[PDB]
Amino acid sequence: SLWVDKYRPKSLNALSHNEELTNFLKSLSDQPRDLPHLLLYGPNGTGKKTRCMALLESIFGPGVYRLKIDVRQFVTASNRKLELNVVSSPYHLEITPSDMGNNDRIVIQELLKEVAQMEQVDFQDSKDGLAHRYKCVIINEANSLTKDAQAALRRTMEKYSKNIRLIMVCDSMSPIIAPIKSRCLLIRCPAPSDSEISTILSDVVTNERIQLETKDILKRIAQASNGNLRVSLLMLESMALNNELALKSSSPIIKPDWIIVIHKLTRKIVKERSVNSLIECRAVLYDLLAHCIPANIILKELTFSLLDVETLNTTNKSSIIEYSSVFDERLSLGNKAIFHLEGFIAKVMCCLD
Amino acid sequence: SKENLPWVEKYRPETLDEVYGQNEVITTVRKFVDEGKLPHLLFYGPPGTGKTSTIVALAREIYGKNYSNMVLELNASDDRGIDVVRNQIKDFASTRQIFSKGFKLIILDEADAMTNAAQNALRRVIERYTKNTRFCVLANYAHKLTPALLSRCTRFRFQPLPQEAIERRIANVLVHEKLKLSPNAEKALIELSNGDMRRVLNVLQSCKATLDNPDEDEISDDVIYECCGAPRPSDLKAVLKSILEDDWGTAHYTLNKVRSAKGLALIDLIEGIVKILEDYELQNEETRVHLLTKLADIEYSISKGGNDQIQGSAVIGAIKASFENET
Amino acid sequence: MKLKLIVNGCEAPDDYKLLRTTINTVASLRKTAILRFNSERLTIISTPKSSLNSSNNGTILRGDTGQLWCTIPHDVFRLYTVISARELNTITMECNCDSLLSVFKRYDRVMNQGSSSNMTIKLQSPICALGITFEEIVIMHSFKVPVKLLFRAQDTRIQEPMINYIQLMMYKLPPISGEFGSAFHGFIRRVERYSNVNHIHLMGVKDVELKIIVNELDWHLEICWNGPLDSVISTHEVIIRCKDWKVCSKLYAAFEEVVLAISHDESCVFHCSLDRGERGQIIYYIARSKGL
Amino acid sequence: QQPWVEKYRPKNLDEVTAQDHAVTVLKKTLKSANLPHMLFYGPPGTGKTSTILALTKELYGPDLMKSRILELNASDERGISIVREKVKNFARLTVSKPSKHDLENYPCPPYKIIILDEADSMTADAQSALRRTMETYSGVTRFCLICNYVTRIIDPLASRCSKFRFKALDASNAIDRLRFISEQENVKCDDGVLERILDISAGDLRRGITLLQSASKGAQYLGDGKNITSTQVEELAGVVPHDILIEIVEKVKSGDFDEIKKYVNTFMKSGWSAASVVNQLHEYYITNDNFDTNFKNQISWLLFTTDSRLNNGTNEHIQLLNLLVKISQL
Amino acid sequence: FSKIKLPSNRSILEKLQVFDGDSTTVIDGFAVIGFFDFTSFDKIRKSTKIASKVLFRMDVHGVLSVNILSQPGIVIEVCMLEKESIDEAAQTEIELLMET
Ligand SMILES: Nc1ncnc2c1ncn2[C@@H]1O[C@H](COP(=O)(O)OP(=O)(O)OP(O)(O)=S)[C@@H](O)[C@H]1O
Ligand SMILES: Nc1ncnc2c1ncn2[C@@H]1O[C@H](COP(=O)(O)OP(=O)(O)OP(O)(O)=S)[C@@H](O)[C@H]1O
Ligand SMILES: Nc1ncnc2c1ncn2[C@@H]1O[C@H](COP(=O)(O)OP(=O)(O)O)[C@@H](O)[C@H]1O
Ligand SMILES: [Mg+2]
Ligand SMILES: [Mg+2]
Repeated sequence: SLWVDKYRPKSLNALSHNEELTNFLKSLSDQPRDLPHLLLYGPNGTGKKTRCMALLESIFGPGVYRLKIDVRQFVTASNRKLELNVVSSPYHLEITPSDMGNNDRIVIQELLKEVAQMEQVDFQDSKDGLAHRYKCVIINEANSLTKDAQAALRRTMEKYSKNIRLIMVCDSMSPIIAPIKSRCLLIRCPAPSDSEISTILSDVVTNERIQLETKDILKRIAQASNGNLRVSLLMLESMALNNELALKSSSPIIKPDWIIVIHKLTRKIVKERSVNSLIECRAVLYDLLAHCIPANIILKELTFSLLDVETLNTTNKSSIIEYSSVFDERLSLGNKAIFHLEGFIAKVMCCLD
Repeated sequence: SKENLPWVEKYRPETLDEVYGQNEVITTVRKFVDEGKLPHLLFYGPPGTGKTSTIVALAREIYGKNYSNMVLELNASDDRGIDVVRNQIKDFASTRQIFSKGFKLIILDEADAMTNAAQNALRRVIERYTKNTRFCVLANYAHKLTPALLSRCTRFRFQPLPQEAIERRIANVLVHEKLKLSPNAEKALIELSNGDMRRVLNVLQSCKATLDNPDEDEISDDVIYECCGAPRPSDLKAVLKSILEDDWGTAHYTLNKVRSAKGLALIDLIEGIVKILEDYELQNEETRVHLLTKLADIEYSISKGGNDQIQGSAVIGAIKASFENET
Repeated sequence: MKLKLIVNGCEAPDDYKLLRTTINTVASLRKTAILRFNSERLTIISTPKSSLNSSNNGTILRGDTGQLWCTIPHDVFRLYTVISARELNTITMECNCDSLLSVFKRYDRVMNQGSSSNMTIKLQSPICALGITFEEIVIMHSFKVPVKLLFRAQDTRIQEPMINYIQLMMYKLPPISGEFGSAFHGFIRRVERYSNVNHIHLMGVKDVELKIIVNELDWHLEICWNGPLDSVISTHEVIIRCKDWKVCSKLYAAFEEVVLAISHDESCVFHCSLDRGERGQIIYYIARSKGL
Repeated sequence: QQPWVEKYRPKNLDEVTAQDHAVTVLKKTLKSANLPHMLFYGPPGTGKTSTILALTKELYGPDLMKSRILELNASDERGISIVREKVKNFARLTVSKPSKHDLENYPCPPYKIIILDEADSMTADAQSALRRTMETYSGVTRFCLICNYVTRIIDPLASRCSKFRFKALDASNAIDRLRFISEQENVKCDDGVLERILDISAGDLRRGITLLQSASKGAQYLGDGKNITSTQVEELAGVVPHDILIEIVEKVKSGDFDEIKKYVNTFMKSGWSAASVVNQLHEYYITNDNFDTNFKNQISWLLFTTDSRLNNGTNEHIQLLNLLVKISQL
Repeated sequence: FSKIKLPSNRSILEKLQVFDGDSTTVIDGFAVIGFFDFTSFDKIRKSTKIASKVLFRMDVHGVLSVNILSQPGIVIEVCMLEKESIDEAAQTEIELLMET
C-alpha cells in the first residue's frame, strides 16, 4: 500500500503529532457511555480521520478498521436510482453524503434515521453498555452538506442520542449551521509543526531505507507541504521512487500539476493584461474545472499565488485580496463558477494594469 | 365548546355587522345583496384584515341555513389543479341550485397559490355559468393572479385596520372576558398590531394569561411589553440618545445593559430606532440614504443569523457614521 | 480431528426430518454455519455474535440478532465416532450452508428416485474439507465442501443466551397434525398477507389467549386466536420482526411439540422439540425489535 | 449514562429556566382549555423544543401522548402532499377518549397538538396549505411551530400563531441552572468559572452544558482533585489565547502586507475558527479606549461585513486576511 | 344523437305517471325532460346490477331520485342534480327526435 496508509497510527497511543489533543481524546474515551456528538475541525491532512478511528478503537476495541463496503440504493421524488457507498464496520459506519450531491437530504432522512431507530439491542443488554449499545456514524466532509441535510440531523441525533452517536470530520466549519454546531462538542485539530512532520518522515525513512543524504530534505518537504501530512508523505514516496530510493539535497520537491498550472496562470495574468489573455485564462480555468477540482480552492490558490509575486505593490495586493473575498462570497452563493472565476481574474488584471 | 377556542377563532365575526375597519366594502356588498345582484368579487388586503370573515358572513346572509349545499369553499389546503377546476368547479357551477336561493357561490380562498393553468381555465367557467354561480377570490398577493382573472373580478381592497376599529373590537373582547386595559396598554397594543386583529387577540390572550388574577387586575403597558417581548418606548430613546450623543464605549455599554435588562433582541430595537428616526428632520439627504441602506443590510444579516454583538456594534457604527454627514 | 459419520434416511424417518429442518432453517437465517460435534450431541449454531465468517455485518446494518441453538443426539446417526484432543473431543467447524444444503437436496432427491444407499460424511484433513459421498442404486457422487476448524478459544466465546424465568410465560402451541394445527398455522402465517408489515406485536394474556397486534397500517389490526391454547408453567408482550416470525412459522410446520416463550419487552423464544424416543430440541432466541 | 444535554433536559415546565414570559402563559393553559396556535422562535439552544415536550407531557401523560400528538420535523418529508394529506387528516381526526386514570391525573384538554419543529425549512407552499387547516380545525387540533428564523415563516401563518420569543441564555439568567448541573455531577470549578462558560456560549445553554461536560471529562481523567479553571475552559472551547491575539493586533498595527499575510498563513494552520478570532477582535477593538470614534465606526462595519461573509460559508483564510489588511489600513 | 327507448309493456315499465309539478294532476301530451351529466348518471350503474325494480322520480327543481330495492335486502337511494341547459335548442331537437 501507499506510505500514507501503511504508516498510519491504528491506536490512540501511536499518535505522535499533537499531545494536548491525544490527552483530550483519552479523557473522552475513558468513559465512553456518555460520549457526546463530536465535530473534529482543522486543516486538511492533519490526522483528523486517523484520530477519529483511533478514538473508535479505544472505545469499541480493535476491529473497527475491518472495513467492508456495502452498496446502498436510494430513490428520490422523481424515481431515479441514486447510489451511495457505505463503508461499514461491526461497531461504526462511514458515509459521505456529499458524494451524492444535492440529494444528500434523502440519505440523511432515510439511512441515518433507520440506523438511529434500530436500538442495537443484541443479546439482552437492555440496561447499558460501553460498546455495542450506541453506534458511531462518521460523516466525512460535513462542510458540503447543502443546508438541508443539516436540518434533518438536528432532531435525528438529538432524539435518538441513546442508540447512535455522530463524529463528523470537517475543515473550516463555516458552512455548518449554528444548530448543528450547538449540539456537538467542538474538537480543534491543529496542523503538525515542521519538526513533527520531519520526525514522522524520519521514522518512515528509517523503517524503509531510502538512504537519506541529509536531514534537510525531509524539512523541505514539510515546509512545502504547508502542514499536510498526507501530502508530505506522498511527496516523500514520489521523490523516493523517482530518485531510485536515494534522496539528495538537490532533489526537486514534486508539487501537484494543478498547482503548477495555477502558478503559470498567475504569471500569465501578471505579464499579460488584456481581453485575449482573459480568454486564455478562461480556457485554463475550464481545463482545471474539467478535473473536478473545486472552484473555491482554485480561487484560494490563485489569490495566494498572486500575493506571492514580488513585483506587485501593497495597493495591488490589498485589492487582490478584496476581490478574492468578494468573489468567494459570490461563488458560495452561486450556481455556475466560471462567471466568478473569470470576474476575479478580470478585476485583477484591471487593477494591476 | 367555543370557550375552549383561541381568541382569534372564538371572536370570528358571524354577521356583517361585526366586521369593523372595512366600512366602504361592507356598505357596498350589503347593497349588492339587498338588490340581489352579486357580481364576481375579489378581496385583496394584508393578512388578518377580515376577508374570509366578510365572505363567510356574506354567504350566510345570502343563503341562511342553505350555506352547506349552496357554497363551495376551496382553499390552499385542497388541491386546485387543472383537473379540479375542470371537474369539481365545473359540475358545481353547471348543475341546478334546487331553486333554493337563485345563484351559487364559489369561494376561492388563497387563490394566489393557484397555478396559472387553473386560473386560465377558470376564466371560461366564471363568465359562462355566471347566471347561476358567482365567484369570490380571496388573495393577499395580486401579482400571482393572471391579468384576465383580475379583469373578470370586481376588486375590493381591504385596508389595514384603523385604530378606531381596533379599539371597538378590544372593547367587546374586554367586556366578554371581563378584562381591564389601561389606555397606555391599549396604545401599545395598537402600535404593535400593525393593522392586524389576529395579533391583537393573540397578545390579549397572552396578557390575560400573564396576570396572576384575571379579574381585579388591569393589564398595563408593562404587562404587554413583558408578554410580547418588545422594548419599551423609553429603552429605544435611551439607546438612540446614547448612540447619538455619548461616545463609543458608553453607547456600547448602554445598548448591552438595555438588552440584558429584559432579554431584548436586536431586531425589535432596530425597527424601533428606524421608526423613531423616520420622523427626524434630516437636512443632508445622505444621512437618510446611508442609514436606511446600512440598517437594511444589518436587518437582512440578522435574518440569516450570525454574531449578535458584532451586529449591535454595526448598528451603533452605522448610526454614528450616517449622522457624521448631517453635521 | 478424526470426524466420521454415516446417515441412512430409511431406517429412521424422523431424525432425517430433524436434521433437514436445521440445515434449511440455518441456511434461511444467515450465511454459513457452526457444527459443534461433541462426543454425544451435535450442536448446530447460527449466531451473529460469532461464526467467524458469518460475523461481518450481522447486527450492524440489518438488525439480525437472531440466535438459533439446536441439538442433535448421537443416536440420530448410524456411527458416532469423534476423536479430538479438545475437551470431550469437541470439533467445532464453520462451512457455508449453500453447498451443504444443495448436497442434502441431491441426497433427498436420490432417495426419492428409489435408492437405499447411505451417505458417508468424513473430514479429509485450520481449514479442511468434508468428504460427503453416496451413490444411486453405481453412480458416484463426491462433494468436498470446504470447512474450517474454529479454535477452542473461539468455541468458548459461543455461549447460548441465558433466558430468565421471572416474567417468562410459556405457551404450548398445538400439534400441526391435530385438528387445531392447520388453523393455528394459518393464524401464524396470516400476518404475511400484508406486505407493508415489518414489526409484529405479540401478546399473551392469562386458558391463555395469544394475540398479534399490527400498528403499521392506516387501520389498527389485531389478529386474535379464540381456539384452545395450553400454558405450560398479567400480559407479556414483545415486538419482533416479520422474518423472525416466518422462520417460526416454518419451525411450527416442521414440528409437533412447539413452545412459544415470551419475555416481557425483552425477547421471544421459539422452543421446538422432537420426542424420538435424547430429544432433538430446536431453540431460536429472537430479541425485541422495538420497545413497548 | 447519557450526555448531560439529554440527561438534564427539562421534564416539566418548572425546569425551563430564563423563559418565564412564555412558560407562565403556557402553565395557565393547563387549568384552562384555550391553548392558541404557537410560534416558538429564538436563538439555538434556548429551550423551545424542551418547553413543548414538557407542555405536551403535562397536558396529556405518556399514554394519551401517543394518540393526541403528531410531531413532524425536518427529518421527514413535509412537502405540499404531506401537508395537504397527513396533517389535514390528523387535524380532521376525532379527539380520542381519555382513560379514567388520564382524566383523574392529567387535565386532558379536548384537543390534539400538531408540532411542526424546524418549520423554517418548510417551503412557502407547504406553509400556505396550512392556514385553513389550522383555522378550520382549531377547535379540535392545535398547532405549534418551532423555528430559529421567524422571517422564514410566512406572514399569514405568523399572524395566526401566537408568537413566543425565547430569550438568549446568558450568564445572568442561566447561572443557577448551570450551577445545579455542576452540583449534581460534583464538578469542582474555580470562582469565575461557570460564568466564562456562559460567556463563551453566547445565548446557548446546550453548548455550555457540553463544554462543562467536556471540562469534567478531562478533570476526572487528570486525577489530581483540582478545580477547573477558566483557562482550560477557553482552551477546549476554541478561544484563541490572548498572546496570539495581541500578536495579531501588533502585526496589524505595523501595516506591512507581507508580515500580516505570513502570520495569517501560520495562524490558519493552528486550526482556529475564523468566527471566533473575528469575535475576539471585535471585543478588543470596540471596548479599547485607544481608538477614536472614526476608527471604531469603520471597524464595526468591517467586522460586520466579515462576519456576514463568513456566515455564508466562505473560505476563512481569505476573509481573515482581507479583514486584517483592511484594519491595517484604517 | 342516440336514443334508448324503454318498452311501454308493463313488465319493463311497470308505471309511468307524469304530473304538472304537483304529483297529483296527471296530464297527457306533455313531456318532462331532464338534462344530466352521465358522470353522475353512471354512478347508479353499479347499483342497478342487483336491482329488481328501480323507481325514477323527478321534481321541477331538477333533482332525480333513483330508488333501487334489492331482494329485505339493501335499499339504495341516489339523488342527482340536473344541469342548467343554458342552450335552448337541444330541447327542441330532443322533441323533434322523439317525434321522429
Ligand atoms: N374586521 C374585523 N373585525 C373583527 N374581527 C376581525 C376583523 N378582521 C379580522 N378579524 C379577526 O381576525 C381573524 C382572522 O381574520 P380572517 O378574516 O379569518 O383572515 P383574513 O383577515 O382574511 O386574512 P388572511 O388573508 O386570510 S391571512 C378573524 O377570525 C377575526 O377573529
Ligand atoms: N431554559 C432552559 N432550562 C434548562 N435547560 C435548557 C434550557 N434551554 C435549553 N436547555 C437545554 O438545552 C439543550 C437543548 O435544548 P432544546 O430545546 O432541545 O434545543 P432547541 O432550543 O430546540 O435548539 P434548536 O433545536 O437548535 S431550535 C437541552 O440539554 C436542554 O436541557
Ligand atoms: N500522529 C501521526 N503519526 C504518523 N502519521 C500520521 C499521524 N497523523 C496523521 N498521520 C498521517 O496522515 C495521513 C492523512 O491524515 P488524515 O487522517 O487524512 O488527516 P485529515 O483527517 O485531516 O484529512 C495518514 O495516512 C497518516 O499516515
Ligand atoms: Mg383567510
Ligand atoms: Mg429543537
